[PDB]
Amino acid sequence: NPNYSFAGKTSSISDLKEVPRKNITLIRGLGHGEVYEGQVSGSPLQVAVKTLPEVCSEQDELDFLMEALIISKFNHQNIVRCIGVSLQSLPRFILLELMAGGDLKSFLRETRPRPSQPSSLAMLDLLHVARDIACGCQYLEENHFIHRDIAARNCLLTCPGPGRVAKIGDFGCAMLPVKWMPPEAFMEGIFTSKTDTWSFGVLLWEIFSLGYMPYPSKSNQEVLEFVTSGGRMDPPKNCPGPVYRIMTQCWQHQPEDRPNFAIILERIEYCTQDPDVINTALPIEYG
Ligand SMILES: COc1cc(Nc2nccc(N3CCC[C@H](C(=O)NCc4cccc(OC(F)(F)F)c4)C3)n2)cc(OC)c1OC
Repeated sequence: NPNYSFAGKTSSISDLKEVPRKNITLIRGLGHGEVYEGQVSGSPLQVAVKTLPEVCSEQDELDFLMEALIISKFNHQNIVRCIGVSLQSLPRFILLELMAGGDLKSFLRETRPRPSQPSSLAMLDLLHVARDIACGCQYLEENHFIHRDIAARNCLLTCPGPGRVAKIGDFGCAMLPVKWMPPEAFMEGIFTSKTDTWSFGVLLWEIFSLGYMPYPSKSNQEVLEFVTSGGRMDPPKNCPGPVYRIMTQCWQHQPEDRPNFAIILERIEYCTQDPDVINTALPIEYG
């Protein structure tokens, strides 16, 4: 049994809300450990269930246990909740807030304006997603937790239609997310909250490009050398200046020159107030 500390409080496996296996039902798959839609009884509470393969290393179990603790201590509306766990039956379950809208990247890619739906997304939708994730990032900075993989693929959406809310919902050399990392993270291997400020800038790019891979025509090592020598991505198609300027400020070479999330939020709001920003048309992808 390992312990875990966060916001000054310590907790162990035994502090997790163990839900009885008999109160949990799986309805269908979602993704590939492996995750299911399901529901919990007292009308049923609708949940996502992440499972632990019964064939797994002793390290995998420990990581699963630890992950359960880590998620359970977060208390913020823009971070996917832990409903509880079912550890005492096999296979073991972690129970999470069901996010009906899926991951942000996939969502963006399928909702890119086209001739059939020319005004499916507006700038304000993108600024609200940006805002939601920054607010979560601000929670993590306040509480001294460094995510290390703030990317579109690791953010989830409550629903697809309007009123959607986005939330940090996943943890995420060849596996390292090089395109989301600042210079000082390959160089010295050091991490601070200004790490996440950088990755957020990249997230911004992803949001305003409507789901493109960052640094389009570039491999990991190419991006490393490019970024290390002070090179940066261009503005995504139709991207307003004020929004791009937030990205370039997130990508300052000097950690100390990057804004904290309070300042990021302030600047995402200003953007949200500017009519030249919010009246800009998103590009239509030609189908
Ligand atoms: C991405 O796949 C889908 C996910 C969902 N919805 C969903 N809702 C809740 C959870 C969930 N998961 C699948 C992706 C991985 C995710 C997970 O394990 N998250 C870990 C986690 C959870 C909460 C917080 C957290 O910490 C932090 F915020 F720091 F990342 C880390 C669990 N997926 C829905 C879909 O269709 C609508 C999907 O496409 C088929």
